[PDB]
Amino acid sequence: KEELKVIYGDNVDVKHFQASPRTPVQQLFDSLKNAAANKERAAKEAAAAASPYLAYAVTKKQEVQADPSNIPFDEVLYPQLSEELLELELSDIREDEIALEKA
Amino acid sequence: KKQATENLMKLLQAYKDIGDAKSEPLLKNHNPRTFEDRDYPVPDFRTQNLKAGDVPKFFDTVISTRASAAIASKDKFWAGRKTEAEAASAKASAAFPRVAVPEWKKGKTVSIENLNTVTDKYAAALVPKRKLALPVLPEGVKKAVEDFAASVGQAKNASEVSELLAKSLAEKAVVTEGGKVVEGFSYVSKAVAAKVIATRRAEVHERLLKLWAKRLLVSPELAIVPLNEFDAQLASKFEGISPKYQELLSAVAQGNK
Amino acid sequence: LSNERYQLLSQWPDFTTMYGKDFYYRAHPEDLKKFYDAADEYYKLYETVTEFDSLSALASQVVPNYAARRRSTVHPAIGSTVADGAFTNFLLSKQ
Repeated sequence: KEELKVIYGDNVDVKHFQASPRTPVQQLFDSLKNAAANKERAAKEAAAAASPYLAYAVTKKQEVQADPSNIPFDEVLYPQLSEELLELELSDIREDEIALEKA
Repeated sequence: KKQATENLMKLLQAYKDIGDAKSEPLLKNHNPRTFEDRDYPVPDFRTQNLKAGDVPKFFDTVISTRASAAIASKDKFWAGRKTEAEAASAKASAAFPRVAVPEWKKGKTVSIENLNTVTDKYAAALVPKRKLALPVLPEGVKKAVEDFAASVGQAKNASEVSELLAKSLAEKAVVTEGGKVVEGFSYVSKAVAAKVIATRRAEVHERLLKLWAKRLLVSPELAIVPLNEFDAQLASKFEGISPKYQELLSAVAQGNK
Repeated sequence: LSNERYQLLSQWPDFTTMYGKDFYYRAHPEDLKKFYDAADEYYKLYETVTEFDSLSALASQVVPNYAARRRSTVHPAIGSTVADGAFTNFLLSKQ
């Protein structure tokens, strides 16, 4: 909810994204619909920073953050860990199915 | 403190390259299910002389004892791995990069073209080591197709044509390790993984519904004993089962007349 | 002097090269919590060695004791060696 409330509002409807998480395409198209407001916020904050250092730091952070290729996807970064995190829940469901086939 | 940090980093590198020499999965050894003994002789509750309310405490004692044994087996594994990587963190390389801090000499002052490059070294660590090349559509290409859609008079669906092009590029977004494309790298996303979990979960839940459908079609009296209060009725011998629901189960079983 | 401490905080090995989940899950849980404590400690040391607005109030604790040592009843520049040499001249001359 804290990760999504900056995009989808305050009535973020967290159940819909818990059940069905966002595809990487929807992560792209949700990084692209606030990029104008993000760049205007970064310009209004780099103008009002107390240092040219801090102004360069906030414009560099927005330069490396607004790029949608820089979203860290754990499924791309660590494939084996993501499939093991899948099998951690598939194994619990398999234990329930083994109990139901024993019954 | 710097030596302790360097020792800890040599220890983490030792952990990684002796976890990759065995090539083992990452979550295999942090999961205490993998250290759980599945083939233990599984104590029979009927040979322990329980009273009525004493059977779920017996089940809780057996389950928690076996879980504590699994956790202790996990801990003994990690004590063995800790000594195995303490033996390899000693004979190491210890050529790590240093923390980028701005250049400040003794009498001199720092320049902003060095603070800015250490900020660039900080923001260069915010890119991921392997990323999807998600193609953002530039304005110069979405407009070069938007005026083309405006040439044939379909300019009101021209934004639709542009976003369909952007989505069609986004679905086949290829991965990028260091600028170069890892060809043939296949990944399974998080939405696809949760869809797989949802379908497998729904099929096991309908097997639960089918199980209880048979057991309540044949003997529908079972609905009067609630599921949380079921093995609170049990005992070791059948004559020790608590008679709270026994008479009602016998009288509901004879039907509606 | 803060420069000579900051020079040995410039020689600290980069621990943000080991923040990935490759090093998380291969590593012992206690050694990982120790590694995260070591990174937190470096951030504490680096936040406090670059607080340079505190040196101007640290210097005001060396000033009053030094100024009271110079505010001497004999001389501002007196020390033990000159006073010893004058004690030989006072003592080894007659009475």
